[PDB]
Amino acid sequence: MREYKLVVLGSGGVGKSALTVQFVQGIFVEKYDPTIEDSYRKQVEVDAQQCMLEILDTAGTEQFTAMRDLYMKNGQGFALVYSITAQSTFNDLQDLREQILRVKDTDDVPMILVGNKCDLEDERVVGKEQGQNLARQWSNCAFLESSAKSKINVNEIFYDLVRQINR
Ligand SMILES: Nc1nc2c(ncn2[C@@H]2O[C@H](COP(=O)(O)OP(=O)(O)O)[C@@H](O)[C@H]2O)c(=O)[nH]1
Ligand SMILES: [Mg+2]
Repeated sequence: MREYKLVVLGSGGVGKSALTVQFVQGIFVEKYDPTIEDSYRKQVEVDAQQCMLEILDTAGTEQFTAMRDLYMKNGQGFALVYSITAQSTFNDLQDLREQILRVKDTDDVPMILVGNKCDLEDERVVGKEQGQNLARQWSNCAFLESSAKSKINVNEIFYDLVRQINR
């Protein structure tokens, strides 16, 4: 079976772990905070093709890890996650995308931009159009808003990332 090495990136507290665990294990972490950078495995079918996914759930961009450039070089596709309730987490993604492009030395890198915590619409500070606009600037043709808590678009993040990889 074809294996896909996916990497989930973004600033602290946006729901990287929550999205990864909801996808792979089908449960919501609540307050559980892995802070090991573990890999999680799940087999799926995307567009009638069997896929074995390995998903690396990274620590926040703010935090120490001696493995970041390695993660970026070796990752086949990247989910760049922000929270719709924190503008800083959205703006932080611009530098992380640039770091990936620098390491890969190319602009053509499978990526999905993800605005998480859509269930906190009442606390939204990042517009959906702003997210759509950032993906546009990246010439990236995949953008989603999600909720790890409400299970909205969780599977679709990873399915769409697989699609960007095997386009
Ligand atoms: N309301 C809501 N809370 C979320 C969501 N995703 C994560 N959380 C919560 O936000 C906090 C941080 O989540 P976590 O997965 O640890 O973020 P990480 O630092 O990016 O790995 C936790 O309290 C989570 O329960 C979501 O989609 N909706
Ligand atoms: Mg985490």
